[PDB]
Amino acid sequence: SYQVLARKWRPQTFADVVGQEHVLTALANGLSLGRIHHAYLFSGTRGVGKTSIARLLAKGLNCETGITATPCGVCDNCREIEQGRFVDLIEIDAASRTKVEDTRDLLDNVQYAPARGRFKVYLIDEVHMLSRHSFNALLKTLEEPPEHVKFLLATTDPQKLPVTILSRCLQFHLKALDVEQIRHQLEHILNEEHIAHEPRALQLLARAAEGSLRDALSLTDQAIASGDGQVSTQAVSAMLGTLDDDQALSLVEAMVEANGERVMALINEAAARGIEWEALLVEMLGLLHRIAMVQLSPAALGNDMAAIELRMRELARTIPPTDIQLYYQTLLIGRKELPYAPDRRMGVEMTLLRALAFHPVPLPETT
Amino acid sequence: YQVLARKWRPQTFADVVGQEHVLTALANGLSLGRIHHAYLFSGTRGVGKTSIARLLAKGLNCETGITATPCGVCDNCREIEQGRFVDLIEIDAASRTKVEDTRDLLDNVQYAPARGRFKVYLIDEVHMLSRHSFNALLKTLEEPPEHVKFLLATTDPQKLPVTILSRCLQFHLKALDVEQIRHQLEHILNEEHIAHEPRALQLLARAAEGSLRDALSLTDQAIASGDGQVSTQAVSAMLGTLDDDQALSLVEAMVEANGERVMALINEAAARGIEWEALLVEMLGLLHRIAMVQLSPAALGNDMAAIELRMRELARTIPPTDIQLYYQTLLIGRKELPYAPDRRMGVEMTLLRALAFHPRMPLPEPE
Amino acid sequence: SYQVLARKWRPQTFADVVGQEHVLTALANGLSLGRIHHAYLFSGTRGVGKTSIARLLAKGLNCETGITATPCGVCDNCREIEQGRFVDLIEIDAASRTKVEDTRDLLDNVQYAPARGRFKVYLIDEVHMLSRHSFNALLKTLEEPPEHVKFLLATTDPQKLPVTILSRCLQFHLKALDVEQIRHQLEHILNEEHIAHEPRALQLLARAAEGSLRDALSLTDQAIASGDGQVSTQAVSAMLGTLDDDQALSLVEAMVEANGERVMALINEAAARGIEWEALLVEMLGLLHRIAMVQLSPAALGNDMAAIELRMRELARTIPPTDIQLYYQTLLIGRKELPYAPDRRMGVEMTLLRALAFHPRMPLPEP
Amino acid sequence: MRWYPWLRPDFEKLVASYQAGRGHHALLIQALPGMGDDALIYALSRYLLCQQPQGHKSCGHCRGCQLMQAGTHPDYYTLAPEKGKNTLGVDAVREVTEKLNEHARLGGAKVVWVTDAALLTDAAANALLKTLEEPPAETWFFLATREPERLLATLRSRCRLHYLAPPPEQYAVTWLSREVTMSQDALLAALRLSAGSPGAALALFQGDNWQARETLCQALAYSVPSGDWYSLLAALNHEQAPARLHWLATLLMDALKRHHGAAQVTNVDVPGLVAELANHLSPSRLQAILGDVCHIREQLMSVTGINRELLITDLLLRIEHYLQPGVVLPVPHL
Amino acid sequence: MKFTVEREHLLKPLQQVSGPLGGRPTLPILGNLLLQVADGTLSLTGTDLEMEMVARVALVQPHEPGATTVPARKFFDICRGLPEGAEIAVQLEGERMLVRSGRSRFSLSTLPAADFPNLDDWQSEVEFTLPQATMKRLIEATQFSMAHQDVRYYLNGMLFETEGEELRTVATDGHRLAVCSMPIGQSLPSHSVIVPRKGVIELMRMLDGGDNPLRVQIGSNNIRAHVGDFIFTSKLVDGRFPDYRRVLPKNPDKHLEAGCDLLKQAFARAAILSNEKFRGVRLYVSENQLKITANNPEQEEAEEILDVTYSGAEMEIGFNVSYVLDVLNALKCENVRMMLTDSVSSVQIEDAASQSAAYVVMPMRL
DNA sequence: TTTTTTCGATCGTATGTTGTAACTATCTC
DNA sequence: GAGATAGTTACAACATACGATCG
Ligand SMILES: Nc1ncnc2c1ncn2[C@@H]1O[C@H](COP(=O)(O)OP(=O)(O)O)[C@@H](O)[C@H]1O
Ligand SMILES: Nc1ncnc2c1ncn2[C@@H]1O[C@H](COP(=O)(O)OP(=O)(O)O)[C@@H](O)[C@H]1O
Ligand SMILES: Nc1ncnc2c1ncn2[C@@H]1O[C@H](COP(=O)(O)OP(=O)(O)O)[C@@H](O)[C@H]1O
Ligand code: ALF
Ligand code: ALF
Ligand code: ALF
Ligand SMILES: [Mg+2]
Ligand SMILES: [Mg+2]
Ligand SMILES: [Mg+2]
Ligand SMILES: [Zn+2]
Ligand SMILES: [Zn+2]
Ligand SMILES: [Zn+2]
Ligand SMILES: [Zn+2]
Repeated sequence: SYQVLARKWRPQTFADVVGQEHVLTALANGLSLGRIHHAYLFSGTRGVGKTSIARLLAKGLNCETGITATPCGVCDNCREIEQGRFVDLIEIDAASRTKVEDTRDLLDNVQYAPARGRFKVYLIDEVHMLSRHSFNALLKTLEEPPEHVKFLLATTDPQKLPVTILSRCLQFHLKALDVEQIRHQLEHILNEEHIAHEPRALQLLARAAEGSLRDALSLTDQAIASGDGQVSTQAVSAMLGTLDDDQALSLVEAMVEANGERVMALINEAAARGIEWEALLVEMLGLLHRIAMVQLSPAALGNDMAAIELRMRELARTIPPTDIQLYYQTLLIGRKELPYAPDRRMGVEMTLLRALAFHPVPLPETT
Repeated sequence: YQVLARKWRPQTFADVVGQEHVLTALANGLSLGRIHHAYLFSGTRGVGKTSIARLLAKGLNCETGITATPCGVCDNCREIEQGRFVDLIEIDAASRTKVEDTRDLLDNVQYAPARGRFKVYLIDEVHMLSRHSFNALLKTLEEPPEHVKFLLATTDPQKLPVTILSRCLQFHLKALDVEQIRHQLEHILNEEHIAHEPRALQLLARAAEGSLRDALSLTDQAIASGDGQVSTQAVSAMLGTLDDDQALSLVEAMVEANGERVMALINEAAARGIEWEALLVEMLGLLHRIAMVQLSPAALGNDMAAIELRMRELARTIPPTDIQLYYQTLLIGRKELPYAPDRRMGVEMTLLRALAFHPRMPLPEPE
Repeated sequence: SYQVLARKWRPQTFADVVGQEHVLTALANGLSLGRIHHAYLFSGTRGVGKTSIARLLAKGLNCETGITATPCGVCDNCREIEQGRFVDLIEIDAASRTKVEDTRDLLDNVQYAPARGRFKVYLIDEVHMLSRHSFNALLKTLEEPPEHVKFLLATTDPQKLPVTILSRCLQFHLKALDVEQIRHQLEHILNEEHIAHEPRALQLLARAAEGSLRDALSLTDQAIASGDGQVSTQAVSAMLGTLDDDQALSLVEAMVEANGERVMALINEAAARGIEWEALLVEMLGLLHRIAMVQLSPAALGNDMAAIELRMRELARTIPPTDIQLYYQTLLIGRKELPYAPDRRMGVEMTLLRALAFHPRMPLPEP
Repeated sequence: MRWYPWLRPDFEKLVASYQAGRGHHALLIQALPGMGDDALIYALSRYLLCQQPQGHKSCGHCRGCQLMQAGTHPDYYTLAPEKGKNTLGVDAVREVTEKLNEHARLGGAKVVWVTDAALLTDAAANALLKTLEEPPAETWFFLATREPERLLATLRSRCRLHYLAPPPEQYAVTWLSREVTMSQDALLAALRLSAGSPGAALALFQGDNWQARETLCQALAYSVPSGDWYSLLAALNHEQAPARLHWLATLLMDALKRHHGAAQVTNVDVPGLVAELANHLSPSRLQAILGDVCHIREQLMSVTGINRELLITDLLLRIEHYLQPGVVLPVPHL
Repeated sequence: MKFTVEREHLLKPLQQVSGPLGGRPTLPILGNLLLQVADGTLSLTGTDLEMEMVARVALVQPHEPGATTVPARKFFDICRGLPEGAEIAVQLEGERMLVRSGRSRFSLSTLPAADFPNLDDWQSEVEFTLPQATMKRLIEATQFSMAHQDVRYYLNGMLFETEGEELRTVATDGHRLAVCSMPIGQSLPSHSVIVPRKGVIELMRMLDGGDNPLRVQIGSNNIRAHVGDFIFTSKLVDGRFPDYRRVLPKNPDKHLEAGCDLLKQAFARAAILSNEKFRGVRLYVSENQLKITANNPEQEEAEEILDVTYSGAEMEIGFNVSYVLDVLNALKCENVRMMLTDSVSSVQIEDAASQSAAYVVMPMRL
């Protein structure tokens, strides 16, 4: 049946994984040299492919041809693991199996030989959610398990794990994917899927992904669903609520000159237009950073801001650097606590007021 | 390929790194014949608690007699090395912590040892035992049979009741020194015929804190990443830590208030694609080291020798107040980094803030 | 060989037990005058002589000569009770057997007359671990005991027992053994054992005992093992330093007197032993708060902190309150900013340096 | 649970996706309270569970529709906090996850509805991750929240987000006038207090909350000239303390805006009170009081089991203390 | 509406209907049971949203057709309390139902029947009938290997496969496998399905050895079993099941033929000193020689020597005695044939007389 | 003349109630 | 003198109440 792009495009081979070059190289070298460890812990941010890497490693370990860094993907073991019904691969959702009894039952079955595979692989997802007793019970077996069992751990909060467990595992840190890599993957996926797209939309989606590929795929699917089956720049801009125009410049100028009425009128008009406040704050922070950097050196200004260059230069001539730092810090603080305010508009207004002080029926089936 | 940790477990009192006091005490006790019936071992993870416990158990049951220098070749020594001796009852308290298990264990302690002169119970992870289990052992610990000895190992002795602590001789193991870890790694690599460099060993010892098992795991990971060899570049890539030279140069540029040089070096680092958080942490560490050097000349170790003299120059010229101001500014910048629009923007703004409030050469004010 | 120093020197006569004069005198007078209660309950700390006194009372309550406070020690009953294999003396370890069935059987056993003794004494040890139904059965049996049955109870947490059971028995509470008595007992034991010793070593051992003779004997045995068949000041001092775990108070004392090298040495020593830095910081905060409250009122320091009463009282007497307040404030700031420090140890060292040789500048309301 | 007209367009989009089969298995709807997201979710689930739907409307006479009307459909698992509690436990989530393994009893699709994603504890949110990532075939999830930034990043990244935009202010005011009979200024004030979300203002009018607001306004008017804010305690100690603290914060913000000079304010029906508040207090003091009120409201809503009386008493005492001259005012910090 | 029936006939169908219902209904409707008087019969149905049990009893006495719901616990108490031979009359008076239990009149609440979630339209993917003996034999021989509670939810059930003209039952838990097969004399399409363990247990308890045949229907998402005048409906795991063919060892060469009774006695005697926690034993196989060894934590050893027909090379293999004993008990044959390849491979067990059923045990590597 | 507590998730011990299987004793072939 | 059926006892599984630790 139909499956979302996030799960349908899961990598199936070591050649379909973007980035993480050091981890893949280390795994390939270990498999080739025969130096196989019994405890691997993949740590990093979310949406980077810890589970996919673990599954690929398990598939490579239990391939019919042999222990290879390039799984065939066609033998019975590989396809069985892909379908998720492989007997010797025990996938344990640690977030729902935190009790000690489950772990004790698991560790009492480690002495039996594998059914059909050459190794018995335990893939524990989100191991950071287990209780202390579970970790202590694991410790002994994980220190020196039998020769036919391998442990694979995937987590996003390595701080939770006690130092005792970390001291007896091979840790692999996954980096956050860059904007270019995310854009390349997105365009490749869209071309394979026969979906029209434009470079600007892909650039915006990659920038908004914040280094997570799953987030990028989710945003792309949302745009496709709301974009009438087309990834258009206008549709993505509307969905993301990009400022586009020079509203942030006007707001920051009004704040700097300390004109309460002007800034309040601008905020009221923006609220009437219904824009995203987080985007506005990010744009203002970027403008402040650019102004400060230009004040450092006149040539630091980029070429993309020529249309609004002159005005910005005046700010760099009229505002001391300390005031710029104060405004940036206040805007950053306002951004930090925006969710906790009773209303987003109230939070923005409070932040701006703080900054201003700085101066010398067709009802289908529902009741 | 058996992992290095399991392969290189000590098999004699001459193969243990450090821990001179406990080894001397045990040797004297075994030689003089004054043998207790309850030993407790405490210390941080991976410092050789279970190893020395097993060595002591082997020494007690050696066929030649009770000596501090077991032969290591008789049948009892071989069986204990292979972990299948009948008179060495090893218990994983973390896995079996219920009171009924303790009752069953204690119900059959009167029987004489099968083959050895002593029946040694070695309990691991004692702190996981329940309160009832702790209480059930008091009488047996106080007055056990003449042919029974109890060996206990734990990481946090403060969790045990005071009553148990008063019944057994306590030995506390200390974290291993950097030089000892480096020497052990060098010896192991020489025995394994693996290429290595002094810088790589120094970095691994520094990153291992004080647990030798962590050092062995890091060495194995480096060997896997280095494709059969240990190289300084491979270790640096694995740890993801930039060389101290770049951070020291950046700090020196910041101190002298050279905005253009700082910006150029930041651009070069961005071209290198290093991590920003690591850069900030390294700068904070350098400032802390300078402050400690100001506190006392001996606060600086040989690990910084490559730059020591130059670093010392910064100690005799920067007033302490400036050092504190820079340290606090960088700490605040690192605190607010996650909410910044971009990591690069955050670091650049932090550096600009540091330059703006420079005590001696602040940026010019407008007119 | 040599048995165990603690187990070998268990007192066997009322003249050998040291201290606890009131309990011994009361028991002797009661036995001499024939005033014998139906149930006794001994309470106190660990290793004070509860079981020893209970066994002595049992021995003196069934001697062949008669009910006396000075048992002969030569008749059959005394010898058998010393060997722990007397027919009438039914000693039960309540900790190992807490279920209702065992207590039910033991209490049903009372219906039979004694075999070869005027009384059939039950010596229940660790009574606080019995089950609720076990307590009910014991109360039912103890409401109307026979004339030939006596109950002796030893416990360390009497508050766990129900009020009904407490009301039916006479409670004797034991006190700490004090330094002088412990020192004298150690001197006597070592003189009997023909082992060389020095007065300062014995004084240090007695001080470290902390009102527990069993702990003193265990430490003496460990020191003898470390000292190669003798007790010496240097060996005992080194042993205590290895076992010393009061780095917080030492750090506070060193900081308050404006010493830098001592603070660095203490920090290194603390780092040698596995310790959580935040735990140390909060311990120092608590110590400073306690010192301040003691300065406010001498009664603030309770009986719990008896070990370090003298040093804390001296610090409160000598240090002006303003310095204590400043140290508390700076350490609170250090604790607040610890998680963002480059390293836990470096953060702690920086906070210690700030508290040692720095002074923060308060905001000082300007308007 | 009433069907507001302004929900008609968005629905027309979502159902269309489910008509093509290219519907996301985890939809997260963002909307303010009183917008009617629950009605939209109910309509979508009802359409999904209908055996033989026609167009965008359920038939209303098949077995699925009959069971839905009876509210005893074997499918359609619902997760909500206990009656006496206000949070969703891990046990219910794990039970639903276990039950989802088996086949659908009626042979149709399985629908899971979360009443409010923000109420889930950490354990429940972590447990639901794997189930949301790879749900069985013909399984649909629906989550509702008012601030997706509060949810875990891992949980958020697994769901397709749809946002409901409140209608224009004029349209909302006209709808409220058609519904309830009140002065135009009162309607505008209620609408602005509800962040411009019609339906919430109607709920505010229906209850006695308007009388409580009037009492609070009178108490504040009496208290401001005297400088004895403690008297406000009687008007704030109630189970609905967060709403009254929000009203007080809105009044303070309006006073500060008037002090700075502005044409648009939230409290339109009490110009005299806001003018008096602005006249009798300095802008810095107003900012400090607003910050303290917001912080106390956040603490009250976040911490569980906190005693409101002591917190409000301490707040009022601090507010009175600040007005004294020569006192260090608080400053926001990271 | 109105109907009078003897207590004897009514009792026992009511017990079966109330069987699946538990103490906690969690919903007002699920607590009650649906009673429907139609034509000349009364149908009592009870469901818990997972399994449905319906019983039909023919009524000859005059009755009024209707369909309503009655609380299960109250009706069970009323029917149980009455003495022997009592005649029970029931009549729906408006909102309430009046039961003339002997000489005592009781009132029960009635809820609308349209709100009862019971299946109405059934579509069968396959359907057939077979004697109860075959089903009982298959379930008894395959259930003991079924898993109880494991992470792999697809292993917590039993696999029924209609292949060609025969029916096959497969069970496993990751440590041992049991396969049975039997012909039924009817051509069926290849179709595999998974039944949850609770449904299997309920079906097994349903059978009683009666001569009446059992009818089995399997739909897209449900399985229905009709026996006599009782119908039991359950749902399916729907999680895919691994193929048993790959689990079986390929080209086994070492063969041991032995007496079932002798092996059972030897294993039982050796298990006395076997470790209680693991229950592990060691087998040494040599020319016409089988040596069984068992050890205990306190160095208590037991040894047994058996003479068999073996011609392969010497071997040493560990095993779990409990699984072997269970397989031998379930086999119920005079001669036992064991096929093995090496010391680390799975071992197959069957009876030399016939190959209808097979079992596989994975060795305990130490 | 009284007055008096945060909540969720997890682990451990002891007792009482119900159901199923195996062993022993008694009756009839 | 042996086999089959019924009754009693023992073991395993499930439910309730109470106490303790960490976030
Ligand atoms: N390196 C990568 N290359 C391609 N796709 C990726 C990568 N990392 C993640 N993804 C996508 O993200 C989805 C979920 O990844 P997941 O296994 O959840 O990673 P994690 O366990 O780190 O969250 C996958 O379906 C996959 O398409
Ligand atoms: N004193 C030591 N000398 C040599 N190796 C050591 C020492 N202490 C620890 N190790 C190494 O640490 C690893 C694990 O030690 P382990 O037995 O787990 O100690 P612990 O029981 O304290 O965790 C071993 O592989 C061993 O080589
Ligand atoms: N008053 C005492 N005099 C001499 N030795 C004592 C005394 N009290 C305790 N001991 C020592 O303590 C041990 C007995 O412990 P005990 O105090 O009976 O345990 P508890 O009091 O905790 O029940 C003996 O080895 C004995 O030498
Ligand atoms: F599945 Al992830 F971070 F590992 F969302
Ligand atoms: F085995 Al350890 F500290 F990890 F003793
Ligand atoms: F012997 Al004790 F408490 F240590 F009774
Ligand atoms: Mg994952
Ligand atoms: Mg160990
Ligand atoms: Mg004692
Ligand atoms: Zn393959
Ligand atoms: Zn030897
Ligand atoms: Zn005597
Ligand atoms: Zn319908």
